[PDB]
Amino acid sequence: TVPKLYRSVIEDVINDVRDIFLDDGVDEQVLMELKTLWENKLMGQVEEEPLNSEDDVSDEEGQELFDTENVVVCQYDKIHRSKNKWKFHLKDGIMNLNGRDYIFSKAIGDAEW
Amino acid sequence: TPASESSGIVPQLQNIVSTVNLGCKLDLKTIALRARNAEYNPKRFAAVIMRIREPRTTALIFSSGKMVCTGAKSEEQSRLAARKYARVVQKLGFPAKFLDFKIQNMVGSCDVKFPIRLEGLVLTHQQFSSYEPELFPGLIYRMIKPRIVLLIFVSGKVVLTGAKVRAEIYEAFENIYPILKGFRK
Amino acid sequence: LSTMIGKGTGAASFDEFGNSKYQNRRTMSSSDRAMMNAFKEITTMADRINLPRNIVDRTNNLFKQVYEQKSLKGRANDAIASACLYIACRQEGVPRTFKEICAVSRISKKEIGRCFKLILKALETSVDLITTGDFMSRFCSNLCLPKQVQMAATHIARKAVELDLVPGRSPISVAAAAIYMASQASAEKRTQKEIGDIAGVADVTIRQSYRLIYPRAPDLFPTDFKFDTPVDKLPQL
Amino acid sequence: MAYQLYRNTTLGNSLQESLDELIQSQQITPQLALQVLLQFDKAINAALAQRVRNRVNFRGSLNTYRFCDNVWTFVLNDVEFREVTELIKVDKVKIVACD
Amino acid sequence: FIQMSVQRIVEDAPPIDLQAEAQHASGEVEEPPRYLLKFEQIYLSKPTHWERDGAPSPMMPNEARLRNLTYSAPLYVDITKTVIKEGEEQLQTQHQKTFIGKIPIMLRSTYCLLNGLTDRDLCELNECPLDPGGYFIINGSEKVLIA
Amino acid sequence: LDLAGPLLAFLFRGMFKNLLKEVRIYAQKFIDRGKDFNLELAIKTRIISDGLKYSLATGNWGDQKKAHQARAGVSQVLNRLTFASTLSHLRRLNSPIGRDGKLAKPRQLHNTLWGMVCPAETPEGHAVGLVKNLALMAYISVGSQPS
Amino acid sequence: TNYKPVANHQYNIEYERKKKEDGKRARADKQHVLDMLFSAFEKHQYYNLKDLVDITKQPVVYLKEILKEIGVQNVKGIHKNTWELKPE
Amino acid sequence: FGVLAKIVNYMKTRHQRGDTHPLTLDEILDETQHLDIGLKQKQWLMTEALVNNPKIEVIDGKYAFKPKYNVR
Amino acid sequence: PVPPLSVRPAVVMQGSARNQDDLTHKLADIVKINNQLRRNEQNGAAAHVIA
Repeated sequence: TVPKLYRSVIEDVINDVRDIFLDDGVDEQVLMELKTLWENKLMGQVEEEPLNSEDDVSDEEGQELFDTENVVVCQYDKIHRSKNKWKFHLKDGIMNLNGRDYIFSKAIGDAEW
Repeated sequence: TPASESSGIVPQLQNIVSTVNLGCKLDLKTIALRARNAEYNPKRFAAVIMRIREPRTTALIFSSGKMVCTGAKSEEQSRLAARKYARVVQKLGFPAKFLDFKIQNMVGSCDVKFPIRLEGLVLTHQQFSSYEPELFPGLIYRMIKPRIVLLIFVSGKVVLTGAKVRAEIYEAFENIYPILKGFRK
Repeated sequence: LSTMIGKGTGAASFDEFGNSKYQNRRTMSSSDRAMMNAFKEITTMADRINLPRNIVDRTNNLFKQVYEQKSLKGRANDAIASACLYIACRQEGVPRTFKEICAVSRISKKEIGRCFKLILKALETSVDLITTGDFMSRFCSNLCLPKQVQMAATHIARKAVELDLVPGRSPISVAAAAIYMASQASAEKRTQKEIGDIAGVADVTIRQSYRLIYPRAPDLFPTDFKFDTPVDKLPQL
Repeated sequence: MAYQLYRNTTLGNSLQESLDELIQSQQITPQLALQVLLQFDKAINAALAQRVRNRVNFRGSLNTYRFCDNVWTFVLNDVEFREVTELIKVDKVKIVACD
Repeated sequence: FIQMSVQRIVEDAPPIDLQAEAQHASGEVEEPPRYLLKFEQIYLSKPTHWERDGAPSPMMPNEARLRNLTYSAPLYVDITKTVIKEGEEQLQTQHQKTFIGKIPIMLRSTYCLLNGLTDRDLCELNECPLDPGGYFIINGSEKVLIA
Repeated sequence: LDLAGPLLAFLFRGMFKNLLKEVRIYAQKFIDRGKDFNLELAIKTRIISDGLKYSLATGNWGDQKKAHQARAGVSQVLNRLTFASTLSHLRRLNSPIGRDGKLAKPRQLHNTLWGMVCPAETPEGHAVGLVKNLALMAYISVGSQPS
Repeated sequence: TNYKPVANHQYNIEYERKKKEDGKRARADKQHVLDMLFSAFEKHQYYNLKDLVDITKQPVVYLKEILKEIGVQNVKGIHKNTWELKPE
Repeated sequence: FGVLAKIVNYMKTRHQRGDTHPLTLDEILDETQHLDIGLKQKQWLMTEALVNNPKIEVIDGKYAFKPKYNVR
Repeated sequence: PVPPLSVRPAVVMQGSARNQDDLTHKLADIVKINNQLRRNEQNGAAAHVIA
């Protein structure tokens, strides 16, 4: 059902940029090669600075730069919070979860930190 | 008053309000970009919002270099959180400085464990008390001594705010408690 | 300041070439013209709920006092007029709800309430505390309820406060719940939505308040009341 | 204007790389590739708007967050995506949201 | 005058429309909000009085004279709002039943409650049976209009 | 003869049209500030309520600021000295006239008043023959559409 | 009548409109704002202050300090003012 | 025109700085960050803004001193 | 010349001072504009506006 959606996307994109290819005078073979390659790819001190008396209150830089975990790109409708309790109302939505790709139009949501 | 020391139920501190100046200008955007567990909406408000779970607190820092810290259970813990944030700013590489830290407000609360008649309290202290049960369900008492505001409820619950020193809360509460006991149900 | 002038002899009264006979009239008191404009708003508001001139006269008086002190000049002038109207109404011993004065105005309930407190601080003055009796009359009246039923509701309300059955409730909501109990104990039986509609409170608030007073309903009615449906047959909702 | 963000995706990245091959072979121009990426944005937004109608529900531990330039950036830990007919758990996920 | 004249006048020719002055200095997007107002059937209650409490009650022409009231009745009118915006919305219509002012009733006319009661009832209301009516009561004073 | 209906009708039209303008000004002020509309607040009830109250009480007529030169004295307190003064007062009619010195023919008893206005029954004073009284059987049309 | 709004129903809607990111302006992005001024001035020699306020979504007093910096002002009739970057 | 005003403003600041040393158009484009203004506008500059300019100072084969001419 | 108060005893009629002899009220209008035209000469005197 969803690979079909990507196929839908392939048809829409190829169709709509075809005219761009023609406008440049680029060959339709290049368009097909693009599609085929793309498909193949698809699968004092204490009054100044007692500040050093709190050294190491730090955490892992591990969780952002590496991106070892999975990623989700979407949109938000409204975000809401109550102390350490957070609520999310999200919309639109492409997910990538341990090997597979998923999709949503709306997603609602609660998390604590 | 020894005679009534079961007044001495020592009201619990729940919130502390302090401010501090970091002593340098900063760029909130870069800060919001760089910092973790932080939020910044310049289209809604100016200050950047940061939040730690340590002594469970939150701070709001401006661009002038001034910031406000809240959420502390105590003033020491508040100086700790204030120092923790300034440390984080130090860790950003910015010229962070612990300058002009000061408490602005203290909040306390407690329960007296008995029901009371607000109708009497508002009658006898008409010059200071203000009660609007149609609007707010509590009763607002404005003392002129330790210039404190009190919130009184039929359950017997009390909240006090406007405080600069914990002693002032105890003093406000030791003073008013006998009156409240004098209006018990 | 000065008198006025105005057009009419047919003319000569130059405009010599243009189309403006003689001259235009002139404004006089501009610093205060929005005080006069406040007096205009207070009367409009006042008539839209059929208030007496005596209220309007107290309201106008309060306002001038608040204006002269200039202690709250920053606030919305219309909010100040509306709050004055509320105070005048309570001082004359026939209070209107914050919900009612908000209705005839464009100012929010929160802002009228806020201004109310500030004016009280500005004039260093206080008012009486509202009772159930001050509103039981108007409500029962607008619902075309019999005089006898109004009387019973009053008694129901008064006793309810006396038995301290509602320590965690507003007197208006309790008033509404007494009206419902009375009405359902008579042939009239006004619906919760209708009572809601006159009182302005949420009909869930009445239902809760009713559920709280229902266990003592027998003791609350006047012994001289002519019952239609007995309490042993009083509905639950 | 449709957000550039979906170009970050594997789908989006495979496209950018496919275009880059075409540029390596000098069969197209960088501006034209950009114009294809812009059209791909519109078309995939349209595909989202017209075809995509499903929804999902989730609960989890929040690890870090950010908000700047009207862009929300999260990283959640011990997440659980719940659907009416499936369920998907993962140890950690980043959520970027624009509007 | 009530049964005909006032209705004809509110129907006659007063539709008002207003079109906001928007999309200034910058535009190109269907939006200058427009409103129209229409007035329908007129309603007229029986002569009423509002006590300071806020409670309305029927007014008795004798009472009106002693307490120095104005014996008049409230006039209500049907008002409509009709939002035919410049495109998207066109069927936004809402009905209202609204108080506009107080019309002085003339005594014992078809709209003044005394017309319906019988001779014994009228004597019960402390009103003279032979009294002719056909004069307004204003601020306590009985006032007659000269042809 | 203009009677209570057409005399009231002139005023009700003017105040109600005037009321329409005050509601026009309010809707524009709503649109200017950034929108906050309440159709029930725009009606200035006092224009009608008080306007009819005022004209009918003083006896003046209309705009007061200017219009009051000829159509003055049209409402009056109903004389009540006997039963006859009242019946005679309600059944009075007034011709308007110059004032203070006019001598002509609108003062003598035209033949066409036969069966219409009283032969002899007119003020013994300065306004002899100008304020007349309606005969015993005479009647007046209310009028209706010719359609 | 007066079926109690306690928070006027239109007023609620206007607040709701406000309840979508309002009351904060760029000022702050100066140079990018200058870009808008330069772009606008390319369309016409003079503009009303009100058109610039709509166009650049910033505080008026700050924009005035900019118009003092790179331009002049030219008024006509009843306080009708237009500003211009002195074309030459 | 706007772009030209930025040239005027830059030049104004440079005069204010104390110097009136002439520079090439290309350098001015660069320093004003308007290098990519295109051939057309540049051409307009060359055949109006720089030559139809009523108070432009040409010296050392380059264009200088725009803000002022009345007093030296 | 300003006529003496005996010519304009107002009339009080209850209240207090509610009684400025409408002629006084006109005299107040004359003084007000003459003060303004005086201040106009003191200040930025125009031309047509003085006329």
